[PDB]
Amino acid sequence: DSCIQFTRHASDVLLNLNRLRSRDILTDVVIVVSREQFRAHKTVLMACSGLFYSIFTDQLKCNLSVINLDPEINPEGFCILLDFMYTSRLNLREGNIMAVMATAMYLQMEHVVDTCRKFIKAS
Amino acid sequence: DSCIQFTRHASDVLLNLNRLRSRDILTDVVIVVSREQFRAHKTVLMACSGLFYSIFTDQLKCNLSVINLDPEINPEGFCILLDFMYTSRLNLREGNIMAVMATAMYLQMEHVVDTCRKFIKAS
Amino acid sequence: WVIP
Amino acid sequence: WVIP
Ligand SMILES: CN(C)c1ncc(Cl)c(Nc2ccc3c(c2)CC(=O)N3)n1
Ligand SMILES: CN(C)c1ncc(Cl)c(Nc2ccc3c(c2)CC(=O)N3)n1
Ligand SMILES: [Cl-]
Ligand SMILES: [Cl-]
Repeated sequence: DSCIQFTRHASDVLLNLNRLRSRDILTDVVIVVSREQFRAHKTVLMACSGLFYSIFTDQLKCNLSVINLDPEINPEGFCILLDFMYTSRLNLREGNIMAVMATAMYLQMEHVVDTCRKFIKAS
Repeated sequence: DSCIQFTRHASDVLLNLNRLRSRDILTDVVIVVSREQFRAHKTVLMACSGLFYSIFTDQLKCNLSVINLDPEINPEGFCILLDFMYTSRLNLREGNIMAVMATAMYLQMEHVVDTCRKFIKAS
Repeated sequence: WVIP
Repeated sequence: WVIP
């Protein structure tokens, strides 16, 4: 086409979606990880995760307001990944990298799994 | 912080949100413009437009499944702007620039209004 | 704004 | 991936 493009548009959209999440505006699901609860937007979860994409395209699960993750999933690993989904920023540290990689493999977040594998190989 | 960042993350999120829109997955509102109907995600509309942001943060309007725009709004101008919201790409042409600018002013999309003003000043 |  |  003959379109023009606004370079910062996608980043600005994601920043506003994170602002809505922080104020709990139009969040439509709670993700339960052990005792911890995380409110989010189903569309953002689907856009970032192969697992959530499969869950919310399912004719029955698409209507659930609560999703319980596998008990092996670490709440901190999930929190770091949920923050990444809404910001593009990953808080990857020596103390959390194993929990982050395991959670990203479960959530099917291919790019996160790739950077975790590379950071582990380097050490 | 000590975060790492995935450059293409915001663009990839927006691409997936557009894929959901095209398949009509988890759309929660219909925007009525004259006779024309446009299905969308409230969160994406809010993230892109000062007008939708005001509408869906309103305790009563946040629950509406149908929003009717002012009858002066041109459906083609709206369609071009809705496509921009989900792609960062604006189909700005000599034949639509006046309708696009008027719709962007009404929707409160400051960056679109700015490029329309500059393109008009050049001609 | 750019030419994509 | 980059250092932001
Ligand atoms: C694959 N596809 C057509 C599609 N459409 C819409 C959405 Cl929201 C979506 N999201 C999704 C699927 C798989 C994966 C991801 C997002 C991230 C990932 O690493 N794998 N994937
Ligand atoms: C201003 N603010 C705190 C905020 N938080 C969340 C959202 Cl979704 C939002 N969106 C919004 C508001 C005003 C404008 C836009 C988006 C685009 C624009 O040109 N003006 N604005
Ligand atoms: Cl990823
Ligand atoms: Cl804009």
